[PDB]
Amino acid sequence: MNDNYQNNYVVGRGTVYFDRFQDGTNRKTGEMYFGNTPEFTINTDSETLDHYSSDHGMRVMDASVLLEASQGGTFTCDNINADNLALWFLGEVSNTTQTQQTDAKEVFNPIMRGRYYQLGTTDDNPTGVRGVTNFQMVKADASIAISVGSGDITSIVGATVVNPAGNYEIDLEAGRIYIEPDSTDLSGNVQIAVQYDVDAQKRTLVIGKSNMVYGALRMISDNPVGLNKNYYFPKVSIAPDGDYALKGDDWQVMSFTFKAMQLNNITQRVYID
Amino acid sequence: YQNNYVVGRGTVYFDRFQDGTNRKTGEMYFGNTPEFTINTDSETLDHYSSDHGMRVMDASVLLEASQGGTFTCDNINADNLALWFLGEVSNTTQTQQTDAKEVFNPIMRGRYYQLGTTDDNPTGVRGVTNFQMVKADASIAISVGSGDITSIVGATVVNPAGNYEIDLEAGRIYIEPDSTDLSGNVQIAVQYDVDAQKRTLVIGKSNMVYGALRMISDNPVGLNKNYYFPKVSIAPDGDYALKGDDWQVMSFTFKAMQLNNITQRVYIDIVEAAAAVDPTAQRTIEITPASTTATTGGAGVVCTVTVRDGTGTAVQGDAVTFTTVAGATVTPNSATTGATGTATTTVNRAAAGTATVTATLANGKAATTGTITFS
Amino acid sequence: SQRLDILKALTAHLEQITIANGYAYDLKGKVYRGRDRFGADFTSRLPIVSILEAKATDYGSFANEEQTVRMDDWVLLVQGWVKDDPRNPTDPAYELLAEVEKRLAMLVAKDEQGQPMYPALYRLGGKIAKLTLAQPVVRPPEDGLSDTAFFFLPVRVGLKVDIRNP
Repeated sequence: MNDNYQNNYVVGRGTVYFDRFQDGTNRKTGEMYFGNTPEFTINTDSETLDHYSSDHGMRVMDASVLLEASQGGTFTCDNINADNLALWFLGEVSNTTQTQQTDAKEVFNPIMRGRYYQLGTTDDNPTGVRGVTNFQMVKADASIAISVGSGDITSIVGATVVNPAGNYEIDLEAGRIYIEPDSTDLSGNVQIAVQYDVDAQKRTLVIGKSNMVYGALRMISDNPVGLNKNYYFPKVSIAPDGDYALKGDDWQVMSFTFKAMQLNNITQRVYID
Repeated sequence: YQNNYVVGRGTVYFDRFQDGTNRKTGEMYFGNTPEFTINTDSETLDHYSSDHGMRVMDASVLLEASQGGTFTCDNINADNLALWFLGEVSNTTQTQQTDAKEVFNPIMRGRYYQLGTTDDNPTGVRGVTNFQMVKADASIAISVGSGDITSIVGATVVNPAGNYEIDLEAGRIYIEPDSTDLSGNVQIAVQYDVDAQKRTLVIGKSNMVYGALRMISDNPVGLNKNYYFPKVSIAPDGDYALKGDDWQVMSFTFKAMQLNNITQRVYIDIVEAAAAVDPTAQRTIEITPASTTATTGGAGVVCTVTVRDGTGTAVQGDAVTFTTVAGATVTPNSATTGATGTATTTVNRAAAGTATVTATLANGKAATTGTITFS
Repeated sequence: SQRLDILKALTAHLEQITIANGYAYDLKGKVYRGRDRFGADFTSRLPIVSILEAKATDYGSFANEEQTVRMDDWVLLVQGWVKDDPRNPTDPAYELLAEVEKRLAMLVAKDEQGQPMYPALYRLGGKIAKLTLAQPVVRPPEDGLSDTAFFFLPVRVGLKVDIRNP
């Protein structure tokens, strides 16, 4: 009777999409394609409020109502891009252009030989500036309340110019200056001031905030074997799971875990097409 | 219709992509490929019925099929090596220097020292001249500043006789194993001049090479089929024997990949026979010297050119133009082939040294060459 | 016949070794065949090339069961005679041998880029698959004495044979 039944054996493949909600709002914004998802799993842990009869039998159950079934899941993304990172780091993508600045000036107090210094660390450029040019540096003793007065940095009282040779190396595109450990001039209880010209670098960031991210999750199947089924979770809370390994022999992967939630008392947690 | 029993022959071409891109650069002919094999390694995912049978299979799908292959080339040229050593050809030229200076500390007798080893010339310089050398005690530190090494404090000139012999083209010093002056713990400072030379290298790197591989069929028996792999990764296979009695071969293995979701891994083109080109219009040219030596500035030598069509027949009346590398004068510079399809011209050269002659037809057919030495 | 057409084609191919074609020797009408013995009617007209077949009955490599299609390894004993130089008894034969090798190579000789140099000659027009020239032998006759120079050049012709149309 069932000896010739054709089972639908499935090899899972498909694309996952996340529609990030606007803050404090269940209003959709657009189904963001995560990219390659090696893994997409749906988990459901449940507990039943069992009730046992006291009038007969030792522990004969008479009721088993379900308290909670927490539909949810987990998935990994191997396409490392700003939006997925902003999901993982509970943050947002910031697209900016760093203000072109000529004769920008900065001080470092104290400094250590053999250490790297990032130019332009500011609340506007919290990871420093990029695309620097026309860099020059001046030495000064570390006790004085040196400052970036107007006019060239060389104008400072008690200061002295520093030549790069054997004293520092500059990664202009990165805004990184390295104080050579053998530096004769930058030895001792010394501080420095610098003057540099900053290009109009178009510059993007991910700000790791702490806001929980609700959204609509969709999985659209492209199963090479078996029939296709498309999973839609009208509302989920995306959260990072596990470890994001930034360095290793294999590909980078971000792991997300999501909880399905009832968008409204009219909708359900999941719909399979 | 007929059964196509086939004997395989054909030409292999590799269209190296630009790094990090699928942008073609051009189909490079490998040369003779004695061996070209395609191997497909497959793994199926099998499902077995757990409901009725013992281990009755009910579903089986191809999980992975690794189309690919391997081939050997017998022609050893820079490009195919750069492909084998996962690297690039570095056509460069070494800067002319005069009174270039270098210091070797320590030196051991019975050893070779290569001049000019540095990041600009990592295999050393070639074409050294005007070499002179001075020794100093190894305990002290000496510096090759401006001026001649002979002014170095505590350094003394080394006469080459019995102390060293110098390979000027290679730039290799041989510290003689029975040297008396260079015995003991010493160092040498050297001063040499460097000819300018165009200086081809192959730089070995660790970057995989992707490209489009094509095989054309020259099967002497059976229909011809042309295999095209729009994208493959070529890596070295096996061992490259630099020394032996057999001919050198580089074995390559290639793995076919999908250039894109639209294009497949391999396309086999079924070649129907085309109309042959008119052979009486084709041209072939061969040149050979009468002799490879002449006294410079003398009567020189004759080299004979033969022009033939696609039938091997000699072509009467084809225009030919000769030319030479340097300092050689060729008379007649341009000739018309005789009834026997031959032409001859005389080359002679004032300055001694080698030269080579080449002849070229209308339509630019060939740059065939023979070698001539003037002394 | 297949074999006979191939032989005639090799013959007419070598009968174009002529001074009008850019060779130092004239073999027109003098590439003989099927003669085991060449006398004064021939030797009075050197140079002469003779293409005989080897006396070995080999077995080919069959493409199928039913053993109907095969790759033969048909050996041909190309040899030639040219009047020697009594003080350089065997120098002339090397030159004729060279012309003959150079002519035969036209049938398989690819250019440096893998394309046939002489496409109409190439493989005699699909008649042959291969032409393996052996290391040639230039020697005086082992016993006996001659002012005629001998060169011996075995040629293995590879060809597809279907005995249904041999």
